[PDB]
Amino acid sequence: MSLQMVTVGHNIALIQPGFSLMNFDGQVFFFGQKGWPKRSCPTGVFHFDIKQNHLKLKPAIFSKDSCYLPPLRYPATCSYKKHQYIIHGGKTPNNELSDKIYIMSVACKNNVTFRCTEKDLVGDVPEPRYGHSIDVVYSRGKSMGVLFGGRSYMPSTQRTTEKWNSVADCLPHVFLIDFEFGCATSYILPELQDGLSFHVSIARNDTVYILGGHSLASNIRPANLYRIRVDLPLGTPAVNCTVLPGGISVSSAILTQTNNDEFVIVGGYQLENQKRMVCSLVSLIEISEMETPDWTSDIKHSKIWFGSNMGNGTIFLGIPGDNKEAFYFYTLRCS
DNA sequence: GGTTTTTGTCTGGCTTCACACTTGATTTGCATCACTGTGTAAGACAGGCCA
Repeated sequence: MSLQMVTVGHNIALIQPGFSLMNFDGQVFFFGQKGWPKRSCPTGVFHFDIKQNHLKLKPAIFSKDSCYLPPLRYPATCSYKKHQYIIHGGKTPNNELSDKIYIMSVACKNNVTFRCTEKDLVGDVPEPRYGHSIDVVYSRGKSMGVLFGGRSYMPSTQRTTEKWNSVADCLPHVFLIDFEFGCATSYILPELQDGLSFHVSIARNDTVYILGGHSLASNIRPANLYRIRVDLPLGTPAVNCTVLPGGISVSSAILTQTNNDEFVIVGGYQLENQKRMVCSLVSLIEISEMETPDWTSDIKHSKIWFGSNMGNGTIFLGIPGDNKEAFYFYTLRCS
């Protein structure tokens, strides 16, 4: 795992904490710019090209049948196999939380244009949230989305302008979501007692593993690991969760896929005052510590760090500038 | 209804200021001076995407 500094072009200001990267056919794209989209790029979606350790953001266009979704911070995203991306939730430039679901696909590639379609949701729609997970599980030749966790504003009855921005963890209900028709079913599980946000999520076959996270009520970053199995018979699905020992304690960690069936997670925040400098390896479930990479002193002495998974087993991370550039960016590679 | 208060009424002879008038040398009131540094926005100017 080698660390590499990156320089950025004129629109470095667009990058902010909560951004996302999506990988389409080896090409990387960036979503969730700071501010509302400007005339220079009306969609807010960018080709994310790092050539010779230099990052260029190039405007991407949407198809005629697309939504123009707002930039979103901390939405739950996953990849769905045409190959497409699922966006649910997030914060808007106006600080509203979106409950909507957007679906991204490559509509046309000339020398890329995207199709962005919103899927309406009925039934037990999850309250709009950020900092939550969504993945796709496969059971008996059927595909279903699993959504869990996060935080949101207070409900309209208790919300008050003096604490207008105050947040609480969402109730820890598992949500099954059929993307074709847009339906949602909520499952209360006895093993999931507390709320959780900014956790890590790993989906394999009919299972989703939940790692780390932060629970607001206790203000604990629990060192538990949860396995979630989903069976899809012809009738109503069945979901069963089990607690597993050996769970790491980390919030806002980043996750990437090395080779096949091996995942590595690079640090997040282990305590409010402390940062998780170590890295973990998950084999599909067993967790082993890895040799910590050659962090520079700037990374070591920063209080805040943020990043995203690029797709190619490589992480794109960023650190805040000195008091006297706004951000300094690095790329950490694996495999 | 009785039983309690507020607020007047009628005089004058009192006490305590304000005004009266002047002159001209002080004292106050008031608007102005000359002057730059700093914020602001009107307007040069650098710039990179796509044809």
